Amino acid sequence: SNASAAIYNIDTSSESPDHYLVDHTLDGRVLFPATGYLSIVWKTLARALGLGVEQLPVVFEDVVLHQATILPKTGTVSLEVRLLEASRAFEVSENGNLVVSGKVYQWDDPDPRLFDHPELFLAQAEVYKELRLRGYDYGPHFQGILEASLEGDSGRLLWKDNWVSFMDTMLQMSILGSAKHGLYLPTRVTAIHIDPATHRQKLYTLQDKAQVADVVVSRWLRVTVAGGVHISGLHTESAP
Repeated sequence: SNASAAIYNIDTSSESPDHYLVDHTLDGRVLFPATGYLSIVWKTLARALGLGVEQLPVVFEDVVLHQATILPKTGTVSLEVRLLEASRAFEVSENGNLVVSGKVYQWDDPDPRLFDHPELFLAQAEVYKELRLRGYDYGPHFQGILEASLEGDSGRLLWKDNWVSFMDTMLQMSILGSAKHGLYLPTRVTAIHIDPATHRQKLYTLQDKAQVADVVVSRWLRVTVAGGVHISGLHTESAP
């Protein structure tokens, strides 16, 4: 089988292009987001195919997050992505330790219907007050929920050409309508489908020139859907 690999050096200090990750700090620890792993794996697959990420509709299956990755406040940590073609597998490691595994492959015939649904709101500040009370201290670059219903099953997400923070605000919504008390971190995701062509068509502009997308959470189907992203079967565990 063919194999491919790429190494991403993550620096969060004040002059780094990845300084925005300091706004993903949970109970005082800077944690690399689960959706940051999705992003670097997707980039590695595009790089292996000679495509841009926006040209690559993609499926993830059976994503398992084996441990959290703390980020350093100075210097760098290096995350390595390896892909194996025949099995469609990927692995992410850090200093030889396995961090994430699963399957990833191009979505050969995307179905735009996956991103549609049949057809009392909290403002942004109250949303992040609610998340703060539940234990999540997101800073401004991760405050992408612009409004959400009191039940947490619909809302609007900001789009800033950043797939990491956009998909993280989809996980934030799922947490919003939860009966769980306290801080919970992802441990696995059954499937993720991304179609950038649909994403571009789902975006719309508010009066303030902000590009946004509608988000819904289905308790019945165990899915969260926004723009061109469909997340199925999220599971989480308690953290201190």
